[PDB]
Amino acid sequence: ALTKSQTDRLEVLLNPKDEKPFRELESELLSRRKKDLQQIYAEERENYLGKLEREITRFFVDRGFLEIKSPILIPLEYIERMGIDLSKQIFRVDKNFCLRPMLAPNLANYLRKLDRALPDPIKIFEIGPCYRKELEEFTMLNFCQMGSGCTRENLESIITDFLNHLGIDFKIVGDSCMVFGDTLDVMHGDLELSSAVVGPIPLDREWGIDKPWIGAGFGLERLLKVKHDFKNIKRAARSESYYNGISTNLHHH
Amino acid sequence: ALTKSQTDRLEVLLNPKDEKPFRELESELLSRRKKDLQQIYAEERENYLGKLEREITRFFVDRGFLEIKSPILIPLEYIERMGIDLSKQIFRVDKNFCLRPMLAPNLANYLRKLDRALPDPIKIFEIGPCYRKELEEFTMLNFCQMGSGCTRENLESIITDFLNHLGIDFKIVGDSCMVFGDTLDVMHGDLELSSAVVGPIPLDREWGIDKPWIGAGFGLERLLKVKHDFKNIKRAARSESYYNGISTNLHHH
Repeated sequence: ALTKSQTDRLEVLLNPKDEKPFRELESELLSRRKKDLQQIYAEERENYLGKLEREITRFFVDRGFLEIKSPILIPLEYIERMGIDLSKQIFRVDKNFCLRPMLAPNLANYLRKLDRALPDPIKIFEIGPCYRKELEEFTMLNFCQMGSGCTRENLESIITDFLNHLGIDFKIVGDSCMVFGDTLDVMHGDLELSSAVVGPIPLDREWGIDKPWIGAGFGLERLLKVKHDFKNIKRAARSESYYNGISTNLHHH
Repeated sequence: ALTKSQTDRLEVLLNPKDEKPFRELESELLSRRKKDLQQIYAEERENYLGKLEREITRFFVDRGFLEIKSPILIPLEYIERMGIDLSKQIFRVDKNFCLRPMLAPNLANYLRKLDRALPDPIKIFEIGPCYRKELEEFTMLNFCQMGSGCTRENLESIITDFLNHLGIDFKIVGDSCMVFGDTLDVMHGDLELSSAVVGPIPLDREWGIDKPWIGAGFGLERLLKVKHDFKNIKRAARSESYYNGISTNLHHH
């Protein structure tokens, strides 16, 4: 009979592929996880979240999408202009700023600005940290297209080519967003990988957008969770407690 | 005779390699910058800051350093334990957190934890956003080694191989840090690219470190500034105003 604390400790040390006294169970698992880190150190040394970003960056750059790197610390006023009055989830910084809860506002600004320079259609994407209070720190991909070719079919076609590239099975279900309105949810079982939008929407006017557009947002930690069969998404996050899904706390309980 | 506002506007549109009425000067420059973006869109589509991260990641992974991705939002208490009582530069979040002003605390924790698993020497690095109030948002590389081989010579040898790889000329000058104590400053002219430290230091005890160590921190925006000959480092930052050093405001003044 294991205590709750003993069971939690073993669960942290347990890996999806893994298949008696507590101390002996812990020692066995600690041995396996140390060896796992040893092999990563000897043979690959890349972080899953960083590696996935790099693989996704390649996919969209190859497909003709411009790689964007925009501020993570953004004006609070951007949130207001997204119609977010959900406000409790916003991490406030200084007085007039916040940690971005989504990539959409910065990308809206880039779409409007790049429309003065780039031919039709304009295709851009960004990968990076986003924040939502009470995962609080996670990594989003947003891609979007503006101009011609901005149809439901094309949006679904891009999403399909992308998840086929990652080798992730999915389905699409109609849903809504209190920000974007009607959406397409990309589902893996009951886990939402993505929300996608077929523009235009009334919100566009507040951002100087006057062309049709399509876009989709993906959580990278959720993609890792599906790909590596993590039970707990915290295994896929920026962390001091997990590295590539392996516990970094290899002390004894 | 150009007004101050007219001169600022042209400076924003001017590129390092570039070499009469304002409106005609502005039109010429707007034409050149649009063409620049057009070529980037047609031919490479990678963001300089993202591309540099990827090139540096490859360098250190190839050299045997473990790639780390740790939280950007960190406990305020970490700052206190770094001896930072400079406190005005800290962006506070929620009540007990802040945006990390440096990568050192998270990497200290990783060094201590990984020492239970990895053979000697332990070599790790991280690239990512850091924050300092009043650039406020910038990108740092930190690499460090712990165990054997943690000598001044080796640290300087790594720094040299790294900047030779990037093709950046430099010199090293003795300096100090109110956090780390005596340091080695990596200088490009009067521009500090990096501060490096030959451990151990008394601060180590507060982080559970008991082995010799060496480390160095580099600002990626400063590396881009040198590499691309930017006069203004804001051209190298996460921004809505510049993309790969090119102004995104291609409206008319």
